[PDB]
Amino acid sequence: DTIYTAGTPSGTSGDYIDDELPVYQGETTQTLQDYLMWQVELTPFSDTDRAIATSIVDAVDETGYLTVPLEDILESIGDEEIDIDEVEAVLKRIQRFDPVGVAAKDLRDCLLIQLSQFDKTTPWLEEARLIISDHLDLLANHDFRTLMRVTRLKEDVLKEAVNLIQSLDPRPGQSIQTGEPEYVIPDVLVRKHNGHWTVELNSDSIPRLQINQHYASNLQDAKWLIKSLESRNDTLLRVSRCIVEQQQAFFEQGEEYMKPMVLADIAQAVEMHESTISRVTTQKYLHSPRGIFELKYFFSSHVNTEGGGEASSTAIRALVKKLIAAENPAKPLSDSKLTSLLSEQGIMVARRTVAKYRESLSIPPSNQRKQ
Amino acid sequence: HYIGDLVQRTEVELLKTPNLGKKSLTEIKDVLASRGLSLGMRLENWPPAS
Amino acid sequence: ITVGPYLRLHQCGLPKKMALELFKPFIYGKLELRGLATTIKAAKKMVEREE
Repeated sequence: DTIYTAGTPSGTSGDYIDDELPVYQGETTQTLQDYLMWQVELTPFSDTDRAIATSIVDAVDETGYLTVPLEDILESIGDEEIDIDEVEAVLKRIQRFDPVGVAAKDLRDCLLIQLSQFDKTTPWLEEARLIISDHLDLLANHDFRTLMRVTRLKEDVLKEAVNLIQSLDPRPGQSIQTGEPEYVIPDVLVRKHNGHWTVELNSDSIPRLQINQHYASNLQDAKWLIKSLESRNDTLLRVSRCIVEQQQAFFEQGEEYMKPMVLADIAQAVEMHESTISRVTTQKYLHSPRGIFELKYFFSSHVNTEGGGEASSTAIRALVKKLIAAENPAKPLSDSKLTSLLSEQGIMVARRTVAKYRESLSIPPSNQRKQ
Repeated sequence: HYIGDLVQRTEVELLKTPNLGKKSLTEIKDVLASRGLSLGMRLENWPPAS
Repeated sequence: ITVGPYLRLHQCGLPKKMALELFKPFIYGKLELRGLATTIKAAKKMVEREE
């Protein structure tokens, strides 16, 4: 029960003229495909070219890359006289629309398409063209040495060519993006006072409906909805409070202090069917000083503890992250060494499990992290 | 002899060009579309007297 | 609307910032016709920059 000491006003008048607002209709928007089709219409194609262009633009993703191979498109046309070279010509024509480089098969194609539209006066263009055309994995893997051998070029020219490479656009289709992203309103709040975490539902999201009972059946049915809503929010609050009580240590000391709890614990604690617990916690979030977390985030698997008990997979992931974050660049830690290092604190996880956790956290293996 | 004259030619006109098979026409369309052009444009006051 | 006392009976005075917006596709066609813009996007950019 506090008052927000700062905020943003809403741009509108407090009172509206008494006439009723018109029914909501909507408003059209321009996505990438709409722009591409608009440019297609104003382009001197034939009829078959226009059909192939429609089929191609249909299969362009949000980033502007062509998701299907050309065989799918030529099959989708449904004609037999049309060959694959016509599809190639139409695709090459489409790839030069605005933004330049859209509908590209892969990154190499996009970069080459963008590079082909420069002027010859550019200081280092042929070097960049050759590097993209032939030796790309060398630039990605940060070799900088065998690339010097193959290119037969000194340091300065290669550095400038790489500077030109990192000046292009790898996602040309995201210039025309969505207007404004959505945001989620939290359902419950967990504050702390008296050394304890208080749990309370969002007041700004829970109004009390006016009871329409004066014309009095219908009154009893209306009260049934009230009782159902009461029971629903009571169940939500009880489940959230029990979950917060179980995971007290995490709320204080952050990660590496969760407990391996499953739906059975909640079902036995609140005396309810586990299906109801699964139903109520789906697509609902809680706001903590640490962030916003889905109500189902605290359930996970476990691993055996040598001294006794179990360790949350979230704690293992956090420990792996913190161990990797403080490794030596000269000799990055490997999976077996990581397992050996963690097998001193009672953590007993197989090498396969460590690999799965590392893949989940999206960290490159040791050989790609060496400096 | 110039890019403009080739550009102004429509596809139906070049289809009926003798000794010019459809493969060559598709290749010409490919090389034009690579640079951002197409067959069937229309320009006024051509040639530019040069 | 203001008063123009110099106009002839069949004439009206139009601001050019309005005329640029109203007559835009005609401008696109005229720009493409004389070769100043080989593609639609080039003409759109040229009109946006107000060259």
